[PDB]
Amino acid sequence: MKIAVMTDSTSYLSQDLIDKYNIQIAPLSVTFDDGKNFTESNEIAIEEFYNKMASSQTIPTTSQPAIGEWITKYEMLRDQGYTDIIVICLSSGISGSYQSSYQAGEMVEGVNVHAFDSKLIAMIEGCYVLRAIEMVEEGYEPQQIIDDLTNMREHTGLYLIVDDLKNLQKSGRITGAQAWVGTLLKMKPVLKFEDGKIIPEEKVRTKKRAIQTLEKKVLDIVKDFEEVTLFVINGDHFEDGQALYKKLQDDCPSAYQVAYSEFGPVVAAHLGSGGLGLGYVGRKIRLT
Ligand SMILES: CCCCCCCCCCCCCCCC(=O)O
Repeated sequence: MKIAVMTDSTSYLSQDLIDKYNIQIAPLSVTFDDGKNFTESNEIAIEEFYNKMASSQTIPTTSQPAIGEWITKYEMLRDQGYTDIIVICLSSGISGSYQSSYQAGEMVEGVNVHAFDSKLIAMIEGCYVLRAIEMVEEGYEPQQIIDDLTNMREHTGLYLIVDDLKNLQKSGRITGAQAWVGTLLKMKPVLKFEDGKIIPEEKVRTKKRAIQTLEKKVLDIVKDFEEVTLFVINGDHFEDGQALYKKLQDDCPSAYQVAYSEFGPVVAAHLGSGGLGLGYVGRKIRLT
C-alpha cells in the first residue's frame, strides 16, 4: 500500500511544505474582463493581482481546476506507483473543484481516489492536507484517514472580515447608498463558514472592533477543544493581520498553536482589499 496526498491551490500551503512532502497542486484560476488570467501558484506577485483588482471596473471570475489537471496528476501519481490518492479540496458549497476532482478520480485506472470535501479554505483547508500526510507517515489506512478528517471537520471553522465595500458594490451585492452608509459608519461585515457555506454573523463598526470580535468568538469556540490550532489569514493589509497575530500570541497560552498565513488571488477576488480571517482547527496540526 502506497498512499499519496494532493490538493488544490486554494489550500495556500507554503512552498516549503509542498517541496518537503512533494504535494501535488491542482491550481485554480481567476480571469478578468480584460482577458488577463492569473493561475494560482507560489510564483505570481499578489501585489500585481491586487493592483489589477483595484484597476478593474468589474470584479473578476474564478475558475475551478479544469477536468484535466486532476487527471494528469492522478496519472503521474499512478505511474510513480501510488495505490491510494487522498484529495483535499476547498468547500464544495462555494466551488466545483471537489466535484471535478471526484469525477476525474473515476476516469483514472489503477489507484483509488479518495476525494475529501474540506468545507473550508486557505490554510484551514491545508491543515487537512498536513494531517493526512502525517497520518500516512504513521501508517494509517485511507478509510481511517477519511474518518479522521471527517471528525476534524466537526471542530474546524473560519470567521472573516470584509473590508472592501467598493468590491461588494462592484459585484452588485450592495447598493451605492448602502456602501456610503457603511463607509460613514465604518461598518465591517463579519462572515463565517458553516457546513461549507459563507453566512453572515455580525455587522461591527470599525475594523478594530471587528478584529476583537473575531478573537472573542474564536477563543470562546476553542476554549472547549482538547487541542487548538489557530490561523490568522491576512490580505494586503499587513498591519491588521500582524496585530491580530500578536494579540493572539499574547492572549493565548503556549498550549495553543498560533500561526500566520495569507490567502491568494482566488480568495482575494471575492473578499476584496483588506479582508482578514481567523480560522481554527481542533487538532495539533504538524505545521513543520
Ligand atoms: C481565508 C479567506 C476565505 C474567503 C473565501 C472567499 C471565497 C469564496 C468562494 C471562493 C472562490 C469561488 C469558487 C472558487 C473557484 C470556482 O470554482 O469558481
